[PDB]
Amino acid sequence: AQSVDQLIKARGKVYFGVATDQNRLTTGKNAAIIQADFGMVWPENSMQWDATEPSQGNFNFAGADYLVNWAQQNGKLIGGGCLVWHSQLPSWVSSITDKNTLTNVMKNHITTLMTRYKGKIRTWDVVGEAFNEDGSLRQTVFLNVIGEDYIPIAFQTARAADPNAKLYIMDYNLDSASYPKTQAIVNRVKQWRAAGVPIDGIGSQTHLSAGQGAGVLQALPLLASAGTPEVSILMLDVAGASPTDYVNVVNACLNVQSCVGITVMGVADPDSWRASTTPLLFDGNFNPKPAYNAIVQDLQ
Ligand SMILES: O=[N+]([O-])c1ccc2nn[nH]c2c1
Repeated sequence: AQSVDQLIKARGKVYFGVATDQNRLTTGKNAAIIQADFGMVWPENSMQWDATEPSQGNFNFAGADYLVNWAQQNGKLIGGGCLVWHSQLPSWVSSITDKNTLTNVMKNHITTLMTRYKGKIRTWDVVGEAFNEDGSLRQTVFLNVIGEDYIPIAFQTARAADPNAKLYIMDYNLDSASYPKTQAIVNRVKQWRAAGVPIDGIGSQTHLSAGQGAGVLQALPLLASAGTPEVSILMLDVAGASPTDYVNVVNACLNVQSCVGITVMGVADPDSWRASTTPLLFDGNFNPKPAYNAIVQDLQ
């Protein structure tokens, strides 16, 4: 019944974290497990663009406010995001075709969310899923209308709104060192940072199939070679939840000096987006699964 967050702090890392929101914190044993075992919380949905600005200039913070207040009262660090992510856009954003108009909408969205929680958020995921699988930039509304400067603009705008935040770019399928996407994000982040773009971290959205944990041992050092101050594992779940896959991911974290922590996608299996693959660390009784105990043994 040991706390993985307490144990990973003992190994010199910052946090073992989890995604949650108001609808989980108010039912079952989610809050008790988060209180005991995790040191950082993220809003699964309540800070996404469609949740917070469902119509232009009309903001909804009730869910995000609840999460931030709960975390502060319970001694937890807070991550927020995603500020710019095409798959969470409300419909009104995608029909804007003017560069100046979309730039202003994007900056206003960033600045409004970050100002409301200024000083309270350790990490912001500023841009997500900006890359195609071949390493090219994904042709989203932001790329199509603003161009590739939208990423520099988003990060500079975020730094100005809350300079004490750690600003991350995140993506998925960065789990293999030989995959073109993994190399591409490293090379682009190096170029952006040399030009003064304030990218503090790369966050790897780590949705794994069985047996893919071993690859992260080589991919994570490659991500860290971009020279960002931090890297992190985000949104972690593993089909089958095998102890071997989870332990390999934890050990990749421990092996990479700049990796500050790990965030898992959720608490209990039935609430996973792929519950049929039983991919989390607690079962539907809110009891720890073998993978949880394997992490504990590994961290000791
Ligand atoms: O790590 N996460 O579980 C997580 C969840 C939702 C997010 N939105 N932006 N970044 C996120 C990270």
